[PDB]
Amino acid sequence: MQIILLQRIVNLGKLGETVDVKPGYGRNFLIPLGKALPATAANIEKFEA
RNA sequence: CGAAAUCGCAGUGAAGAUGCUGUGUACCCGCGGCUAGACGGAAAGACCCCGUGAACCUUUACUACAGCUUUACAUUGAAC
Repeated sequence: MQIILLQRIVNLGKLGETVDVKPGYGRNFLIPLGKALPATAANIEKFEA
């Protein structure tokens, strides 16, 4: 899963950087608890703006 | 229950004859009894054998399946 970081978290990357995570990690923790967003054009534009 | 003008004996005969041979006996027809025979009636023998027949049962017969169980992947992630 390609995902944009919404905050610093260890061993993955910086704020706003796009990482690849395991689908379970991305789907069950980060996105539901508001630490990242799915990697789409409409979300990268939202974050950059 | 094929139809009968439906006797005994010794033989003969698909090998135990009311029906064939020889012979003996016997006038025609009932009624009351009897069950020696009509291999009597009844049930396409269940005993036995056969059929590349059936069924159900058993098992360390064959081949399978349910169920149980093992591991690989997915649901399934993070850190040391």
